[PDB]
Amino acid sequence: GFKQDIATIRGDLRTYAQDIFLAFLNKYPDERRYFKNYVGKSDQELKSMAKFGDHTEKVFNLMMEVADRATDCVPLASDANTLVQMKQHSSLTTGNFEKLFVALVEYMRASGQSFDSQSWDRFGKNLVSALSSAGMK
Amino acid sequence: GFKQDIATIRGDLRTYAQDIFLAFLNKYPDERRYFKNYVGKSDQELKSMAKFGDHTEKVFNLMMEVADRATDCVPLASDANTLVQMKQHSSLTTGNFEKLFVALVEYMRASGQSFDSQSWDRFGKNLVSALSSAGMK
Ligand code: HEM
Ligand code: HEM
Ligand SMILES: Oc1ccc(I)cc1
Ligand SMILES: Oc1ccc(I)cc1
Repeated sequence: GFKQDIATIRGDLRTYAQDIFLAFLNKYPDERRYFKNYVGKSDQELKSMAKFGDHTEKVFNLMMEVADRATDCVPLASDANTLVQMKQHSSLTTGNFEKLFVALVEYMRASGQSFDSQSWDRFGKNLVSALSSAGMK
Repeated sequence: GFKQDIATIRGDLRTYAQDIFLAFLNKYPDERRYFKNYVGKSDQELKSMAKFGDHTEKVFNLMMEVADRATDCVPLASDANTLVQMKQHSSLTTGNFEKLFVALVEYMRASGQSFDSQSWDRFGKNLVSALSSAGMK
């Protein structure tokens, strides 16, 4: 289930993080406008950029912590507040997060691993609801 | 064949019981709802809970007794009845049992080991038939 999925991702985090983030960017190419220097590059080009791996790993490090601190796929209010208040997230709306979790869930469903994709969908929705409660537009 | 598979499983009953049960919960995550104590725990956390190892082994011990008492993968009517009348199974249907056997068969096929998976599938089918006759919804 969900808790074991956290351990699974953590066991091979950089690989999962890059693959999920690439799934997100490829499904939603216009989301690249939030990032510098990602446009005009193939998956393999991005994976060789030193910033790409390091930053995607940091995102998913924190995403896994938020998932881990959750109860029944409900994140902590303080974790949601952190995500809203981060300067790097100042221009974002909940829709950006919805798209990320659509891509993540689709990746899990298409994978050869036994992810509890429904729980990740629930977590994504609960996170969006928490982001809204915390004041994200 | 089937008789040897019983010997293989019995030889390391705790490991097989835990592995097959987790394969079941992973393939059918909604089934975890029946095990309120296992909700939101990692596989490793589960393995450290006395009742997880104890009760899972006891489940598979009984499964092996039913298996061994069968003739050509046809279980005894009395064994089917035991499973239906158990208080712990009061809210279950034959669908819960088919799911378990689907996961068990997939586990066997995915292992490198020479399980008689076809026989286990047939045993599952025959047991489900016997459960319905014994009154299971
Ligand atoms: C639960 C989901 C998310 C988590 C846990 C998260 C977390 C983080 C973290 C920890 C960083 C710092 C990375 C670093 O400095 O190396 C970061 C940066 C950033 N994030 Fe988020 N983030 C999430 C979702 C999103 C989404 C959906 C977007 C936009 C579609 C986004 C846009 C950005 C941007 C533009 C930066 C700074 C630029 C960059 O790192 O390349 N984040 N995020
Ligand atoms: C042939 C298949 C099965 C056998 C032989 C079997 C046998 C057993 C046994 C011996 C116990 C008592 C364990 C103990 O208290 O130590 C038990 C309990 C229980 N079983 Fe079944 N079972 C089977 C299938 C299922 C299925 C498919 C479900 C539903 C997903 C289920 C749900 C439960 C629950 C909720 C308990 C109570 C918790 C526990 O004491 O383990 N069982 N079963
Ligand atoms: O650097 C990154 C990578 C992925 C995400 I989602 C946000 C920022
Ligand atoms: O305690 C348990 C474990 C596995 C099963 I299947 C039923 C009850």
